[PDB]
Amino acid sequence: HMLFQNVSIAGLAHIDAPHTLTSKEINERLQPTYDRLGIKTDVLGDVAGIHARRLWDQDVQASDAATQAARKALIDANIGIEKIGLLINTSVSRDYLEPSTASIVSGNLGVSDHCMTFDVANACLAFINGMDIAARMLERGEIDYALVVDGETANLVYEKTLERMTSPDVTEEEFRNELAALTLGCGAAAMVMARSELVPDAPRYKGGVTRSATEWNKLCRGNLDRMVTDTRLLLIEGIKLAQKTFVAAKQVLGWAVEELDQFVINQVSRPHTAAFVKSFGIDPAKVMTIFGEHGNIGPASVPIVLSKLKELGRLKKGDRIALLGIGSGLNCSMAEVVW
Amino acid sequence: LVPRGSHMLFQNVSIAGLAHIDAPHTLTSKEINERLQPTYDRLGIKTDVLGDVAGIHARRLWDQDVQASDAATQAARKALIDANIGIEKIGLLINTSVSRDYLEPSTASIVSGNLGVSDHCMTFDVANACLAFINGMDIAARMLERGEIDYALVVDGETANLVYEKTLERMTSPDVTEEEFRNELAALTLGCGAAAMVMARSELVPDAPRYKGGVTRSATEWNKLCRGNLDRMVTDTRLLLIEGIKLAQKTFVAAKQVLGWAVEELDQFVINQVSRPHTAAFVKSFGIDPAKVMTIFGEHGNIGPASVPIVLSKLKELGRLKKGDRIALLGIGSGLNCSMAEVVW
Repeated sequence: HMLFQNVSIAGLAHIDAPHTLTSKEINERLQPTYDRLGIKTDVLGDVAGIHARRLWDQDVQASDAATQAARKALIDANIGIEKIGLLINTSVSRDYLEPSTASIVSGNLGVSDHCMTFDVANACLAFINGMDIAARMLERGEIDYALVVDGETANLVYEKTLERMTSPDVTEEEFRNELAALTLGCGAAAMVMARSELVPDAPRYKGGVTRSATEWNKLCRGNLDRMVTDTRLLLIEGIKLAQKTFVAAKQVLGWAVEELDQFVINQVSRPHTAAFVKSFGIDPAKVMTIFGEHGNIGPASVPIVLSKLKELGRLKKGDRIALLGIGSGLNCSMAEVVW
Repeated sequence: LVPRGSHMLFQNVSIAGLAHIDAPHTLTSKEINERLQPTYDRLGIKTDVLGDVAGIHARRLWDQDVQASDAATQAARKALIDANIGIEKIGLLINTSVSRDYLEPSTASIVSGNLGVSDHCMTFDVANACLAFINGMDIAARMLERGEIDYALVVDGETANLVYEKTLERMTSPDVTEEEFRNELAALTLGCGAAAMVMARSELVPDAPRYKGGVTRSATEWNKLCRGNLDRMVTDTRLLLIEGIKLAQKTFVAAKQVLGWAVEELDQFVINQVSRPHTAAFVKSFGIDPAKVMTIFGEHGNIGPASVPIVLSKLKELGRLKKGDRIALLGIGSGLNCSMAEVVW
């Protein structure tokens, strides 16, 4: 109905974590347990389509990775830290329960005393929610520039999920609900959003829609050491929810699939992506994918994909870009960017 | 005569419903002190640091199996009754608690699923230590003002059971050091509780309190002062006090400019509930009459972000609030962050 008209994307950056763990290396470590429990499918490589993921140096915290992404994004926007009025952290990974990881990143950067900070959590949709929050403050004139940051760390989840499941007493069906933890990846991203009158040639964020099906909130449940997931059910219901969200997006954004130049989606696995593409009848050329080599980087995967698109020169002035997230909740958000 | 700007204050946003839940089991500072007494003896501690210095006589706890979502959900049902609306009217639900069931999904999604929100309802969590309920209120108010929703729930359930249990064990260790004992003591001032607020477009609830918003300042160079995980909170209460008050004084200069505030013109100050020295420092630093600052930490401890709406609900329930009262909401949270916002009853 009334879209955002003066919110721009002034800067955008991602960080690839530096250590590679391949699914071949994981599978060798788990072969005993694959054997002594009779499993013959390579679930990571063949079903999920995840061949590697990246991990940080030890003791990199979420705040550290978010800080590194933030600095890059500020250089991409060509602004100093003193112009930032809002810093929102959207990661699943968090240094503490308190304070917010946002305050830590904000302190590492040296934001001013006018800078407002807080964290948003919402599984793989939180970056888009963070963008939407920021847009609302930009539009109203509360701030000129915002940082939305997201660092994800899966190092501990790998150490405990693995070392767990390689021990003498390891059972099953457990296995199928925990191997999903072995699809997770490390990475970070950041974006600088701004009032359009400050950065007139920049991409524009128009906003979007959200629909929910919170009857299914038990399906995917993650802490520091463990993620237990029902992958089948998440997929199917996720897609039904997305179809409903797409009817809303038609109503508020004038969306039809044939007019969108890119779909930037949260990156989960080959079956999640194929089912999305097949259901909606989307040309797969419009859907870049990174999970083969990075796994599932949660809410950072959206901006990481967009930033990769930008750095490869795939995005042209006037491109209509759909940002979308299907996340645990279940929740679905779809938003537009005009490049 | 001279037209001024709104200073970015919210327009046409109201408070339609408000409620709190008190946790059921009382844990007295007398009981805690009896358990800490051999450690006190060994460290030479001769004063009642909980009851006499902090001013906390008791706090409440839930049962061990109560999650943040369960408590929030009970507060939310009460707030919806107070607003006289069904869950179907809610277009936004924000959970603001420090305590959380999981890292994902959001605790707001659990609450929402418990209450049966519709498929139009947007949900997510906000985390910002003791300021987050106000941050949630602001976020919802921006949506309400813009006309995107009619009603929002801001909810907050706090559970301190685990922190109590594990702190008391570490604090009674024969090998605990003075510095660790001092660093962890503040965790024994925490309390359990929950709150929830229904916010609405003012045209739907014409006689309801109005929420104006206000101003925020930060000092994120002090982000190490109070750090907490699921079973441990470490706090430098001396610099939190000093640097908190310094941040508050700065935020209050901004409030004078945007809200027109003067201490003499506010009917109540609703502050996050920390301890007697923090409250005495705040009141003396600003010259506030103590009668206008209701305190619940004496019997409930520090309930984090829920403290602000719990105090507001308890003022409401006591009949301390009258139409036209100018209520200052002031939060100084770990970070450091400070917000000062106005409600006109």
